[PDB]
Amino acid sequence: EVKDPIMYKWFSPDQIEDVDLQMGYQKTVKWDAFLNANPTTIANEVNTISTIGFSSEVVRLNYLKLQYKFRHLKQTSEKFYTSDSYIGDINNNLLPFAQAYKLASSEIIKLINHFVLTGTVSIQKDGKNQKRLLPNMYGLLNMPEQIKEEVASGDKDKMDKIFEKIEAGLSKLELGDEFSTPMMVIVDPATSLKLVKPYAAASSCEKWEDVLIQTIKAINNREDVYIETSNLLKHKILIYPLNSELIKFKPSKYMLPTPNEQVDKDSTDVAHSYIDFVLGGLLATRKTILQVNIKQS
Amino acid sequence: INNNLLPFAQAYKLASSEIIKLINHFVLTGTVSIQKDGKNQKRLLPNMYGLLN
Amino acid sequence: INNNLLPFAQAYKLASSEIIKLINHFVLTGTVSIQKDGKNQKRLLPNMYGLLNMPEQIKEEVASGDKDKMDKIFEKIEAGLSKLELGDEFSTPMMVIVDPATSLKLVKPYAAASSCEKWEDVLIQTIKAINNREDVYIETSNLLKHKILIYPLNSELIKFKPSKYMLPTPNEQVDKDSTDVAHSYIDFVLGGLLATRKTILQVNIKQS
Amino acid sequence: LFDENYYAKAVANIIGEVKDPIMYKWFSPDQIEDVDLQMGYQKTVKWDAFLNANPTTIANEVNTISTIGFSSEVVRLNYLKLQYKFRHLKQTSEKFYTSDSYIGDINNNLLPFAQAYKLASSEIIKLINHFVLTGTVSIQKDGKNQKRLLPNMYGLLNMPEQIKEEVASGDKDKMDKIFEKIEAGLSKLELGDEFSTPMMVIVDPATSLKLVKPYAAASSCEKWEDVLIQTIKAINNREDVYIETSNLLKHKILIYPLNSELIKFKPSKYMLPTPNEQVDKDSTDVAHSYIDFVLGGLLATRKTILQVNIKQS
Amino acid sequence: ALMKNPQQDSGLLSNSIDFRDQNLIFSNSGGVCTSSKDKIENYPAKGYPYKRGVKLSFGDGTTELEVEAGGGDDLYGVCSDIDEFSGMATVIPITNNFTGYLTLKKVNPGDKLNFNQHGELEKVSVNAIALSKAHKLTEDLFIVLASVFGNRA
Amino acid sequence: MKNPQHDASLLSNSNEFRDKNVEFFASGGTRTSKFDKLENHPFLGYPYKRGVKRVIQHYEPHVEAGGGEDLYGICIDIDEFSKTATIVPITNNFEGYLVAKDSTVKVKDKLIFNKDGALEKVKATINATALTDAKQISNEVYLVKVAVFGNK
Amino acid sequence: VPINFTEFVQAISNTYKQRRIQFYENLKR
Amino acid sequence: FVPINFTEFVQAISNTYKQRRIQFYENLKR
Amino acid sequence: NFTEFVQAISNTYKQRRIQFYENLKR
Repeated sequence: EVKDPIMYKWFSPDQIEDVDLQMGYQKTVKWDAFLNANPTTIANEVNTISTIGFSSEVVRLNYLKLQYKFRHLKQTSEKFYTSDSYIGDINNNLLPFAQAYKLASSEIIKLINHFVLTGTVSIQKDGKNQKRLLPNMYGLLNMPEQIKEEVASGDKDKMDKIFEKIEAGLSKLELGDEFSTPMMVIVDPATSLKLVKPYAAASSCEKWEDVLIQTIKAINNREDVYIETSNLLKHKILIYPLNSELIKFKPSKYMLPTPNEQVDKDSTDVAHSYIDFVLGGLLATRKTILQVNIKQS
Repeated sequence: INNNLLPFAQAYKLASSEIIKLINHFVLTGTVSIQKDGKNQKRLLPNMYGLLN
Repeated sequence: INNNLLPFAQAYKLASSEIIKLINHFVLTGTVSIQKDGKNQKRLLPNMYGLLNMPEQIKEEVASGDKDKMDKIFEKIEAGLSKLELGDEFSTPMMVIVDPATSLKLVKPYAAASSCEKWEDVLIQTIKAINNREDVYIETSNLLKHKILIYPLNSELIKFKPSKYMLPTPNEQVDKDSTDVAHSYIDFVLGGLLATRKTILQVNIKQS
Repeated sequence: LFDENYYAKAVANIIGEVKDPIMYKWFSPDQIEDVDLQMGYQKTVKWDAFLNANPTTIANEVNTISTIGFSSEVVRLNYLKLQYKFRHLKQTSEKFYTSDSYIGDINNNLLPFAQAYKLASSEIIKLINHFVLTGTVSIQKDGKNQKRLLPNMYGLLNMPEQIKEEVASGDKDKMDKIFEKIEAGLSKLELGDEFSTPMMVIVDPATSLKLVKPYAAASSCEKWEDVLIQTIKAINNREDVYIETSNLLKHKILIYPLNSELIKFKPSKYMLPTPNEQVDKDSTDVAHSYIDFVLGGLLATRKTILQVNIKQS
Repeated sequence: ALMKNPQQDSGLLSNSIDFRDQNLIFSNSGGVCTSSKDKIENYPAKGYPYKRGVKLSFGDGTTELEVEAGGGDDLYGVCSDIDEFSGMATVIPITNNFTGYLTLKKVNPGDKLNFNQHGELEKVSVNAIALSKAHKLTEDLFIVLASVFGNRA
Repeated sequence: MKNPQHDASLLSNSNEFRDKNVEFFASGGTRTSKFDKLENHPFLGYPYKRGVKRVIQHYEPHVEAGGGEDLYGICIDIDEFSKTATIVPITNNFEGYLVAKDSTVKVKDKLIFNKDGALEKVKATINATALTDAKQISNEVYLVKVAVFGNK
Repeated sequence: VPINFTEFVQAISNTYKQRRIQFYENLKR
Repeated sequence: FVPINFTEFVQAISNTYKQRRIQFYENLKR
Repeated sequence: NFTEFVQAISNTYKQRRIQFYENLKR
């Protein structure tokens, strides 16, 4: 009865591969080559030749384990609290185990989705007072070594200025040889409303959305460009490929909420239960995500 | 990993790929250089030109 | 390894061994303490004694100046053996427990040194004089320190009545939480040493 | 391969004439185990428990109980790869040096590959034996200019956290004083549960001469050697006691058990000398070959080795 | 901090698309141009003399000689590589020329460079000639391509 | 740090059972009750076996070594990978080995947590009593058995 | 039918994985 | 026994050392 | 149950010490 995560819509089927780990890390090694100097000319006799060097890098992904506790009614004490229609003490907000677990799971899943998208964990609408997480734990919005574009505050309502920064970021994007792949776009609803105005005396032929699709289609070898709207974002746009070779998601198989065996029981009718979930497992190559921030000063 | 060494097969493949990149750069731009600025070019023989130069 | 956590099986086995070592120390000395200085001892109930601290026994002390003179040590042993009062129960095996330092001194030849006769052989002959030519065993224990312990092996004079639950036994209570860490309890019982007065010889070689 | 590589053929036909190392006499068949490594390290984990405080009396109701703590210790053993080079004659050039009595340039000290390889291997094995016995690698007689080795590479003499006794200079000739220190050290040994095992003693030749004097007037039919064997038999539970003399040692007495559970030798399977494939060749008749070997792998427990130094001054 | 291979791990995969200016890293061991007839020697390392001029240092006599970062009249060679597990520094003798990136004291091509007391190159005995301007890798780490030709007043 | 025993050259002899618990790796308390309240918090520094104080800046508050009038709790365990510290609140009482300022700490002495999280001889703010004398496990580290019960 | 808590956890993870695969099968981009 | 290459030759050497050590202890009597 | 388990342990310990003395030789 618990709804599916919406983060499944931000990734391709091949981009997600589950791992078996609760808390710990996983390491990957990537090899690379470089040229030291200009090539040597083979004329007459020579033994001093130019060199080609190699370098190695280690990428480590951190996985963290988290828990929540919630109170509910003891199983044997349900019958003394059931009513005509509702089940549970309305005056004191106490629910059976099944109902309490279901609501709690949905809330945790919403938090899990927020972290994957925004890379942070917080319960404040202001977004402050965040939970200090481990390094090597990044989301699609806080990922380092990616293209960041900032729109000036005075041009927040100028769609042309916004599209200008998008083009600048798209130019700086480097897909290498993996360009032939679909693309994914995530916008806030306010941005989505701006995207349906006619393209700019203003034209009456195409829409800003159509121009954006064509512009992205230039760099993805005319591949599909899916657009998604998320209320989580605020004046921010995300563009990144849907290729596993560039961005891959390796979550723990215990990432989604799971009940814990320990149950706190007392002489009264109130019991407590615990839910476990795992955070982490996002890996992305350098300079493959476009992050546009519209300053709302 | 500590000493940045590889087996011959992997080393050769990576080396070949980098050289092919250099060949592509020359054919298009007509110059041979490793700096992103484009200076310190290798002095080449005359009658050696690319499309851009 | 980082947090020093073990499975229950391996943790239990190590814990049991440490308790058994604690039990063995108490039986020999009659005290419970974890410091090598023998301080901060757990205050025990009266009528709880070990072999080394049984009251109203024969106690001999070797002067510090003669800590390395085997003849002086044998002189004190002989005086102690004379004062022993086995009485009716004399045709019984005897037991000797020595520290490793003393044990090494025993194996030297008896003293112009003699031949074919070690100090150990002389000591066995001396004890065999009073035990009616019976077996005299010698054991070495690292728990002792400059102490020689002689007592008979007859149940009529010295008896050990340990509880059937003296050796470590698991408890049925296991503390469980939401984490992966659990706590367990091990139980053991101390006491049950009975001995007649003036049947134990304890020789202390004073060190400086 | 033997058809193409003469040097490989030469080594195989001469490898049988190389004598065994003398270090094997210092261990037991179960005390040596081969590992597959040339350079690097190996790790082992050991767990130990301890008592935090005094036990807790179970009377009436109580929640605060005394605790038992645990700890882990990781021991790492390092392995180092070394190599030597020697000059020999080219294979085809032998016939121009095969004198009537011998093969090789007596004037320039050049030998065929086979004889050069055998003598070089013999010298290296001597170096390996010296290291295991003493823990250091050197060629000077004074023992200086030692090749700096990696940590966690130790021998039976330099192993840390053991019982160390030092006979004073004035008592170097007094065997009773020497035996006094040995007995003091033997007491301080901590074999613990593992005591029913044979024991091994290694002494320098000067010490071995002193061990046959009559025990001290003088005790007939009793000698310092017999006293020592009996004293060691006290703590080993009347097991066999072996005595060995090594010219490598000098005024040192070494006593340690032959138990695999206290002292174990894990040398590399390539520790002994092995030829290299690279052969230096030129236009002349002089060629070069390389022999490489591996050092390290001695693991032992704390306070299980007696080490006595007779100070000379 | 100063080691050839950074101890801190990398958060993301590198982008292996460009092929320019990818050799100016401190991990680049050896020389830009290397001949098969070069003499190279390993020695015990005192401190971390990697990519610095080295000099011979003697202890009391119990242990063999080692090499430590240094220059001046005591300069013996150039450390082009180091193995941290064995603490062995590969040293090229001063009698052999070398061309590679070396530590520069915190400069244009053609400038004359000599080694300081800390084994770092500085502008002017002349020992090497700078082949490029200083490249900054850290607030205090400056490397420079240089070619060393022995000793000459 | 916390567990430096991983760097070792030879196997330890597990025969003696005495004077074997006074070590820096011994985590927790000598006597622990099942009903002791434990809180884990992010930490900045090395507050292991020290008095800790709350630090508020944006990020959630973190604990660091401290004392005086800012004392919040006592760290008894630490996880390096997660950078979290297990803390016994000042309301709950504790008995165990803690860091002392120097070696001049004896039995029966009244102790005060200093601004550096170390225990020093003495008004006083909390009730800390030295149950033993300081042990010089390392050159600068001084572990002392202390029973902490509330505040004065 | 699970036996103990451990098997119950494994069954939950399998349910999520099969749930995720089904969602992509029914997804129409 | 015919070694195919140098690597196999090295392996044969190591086995020969191990077998010789085993034979040495078997014949040793102490 | 646990009660029978504890008795078996005590019986087992007794049998072990009985067996120890049987095989003990001085």
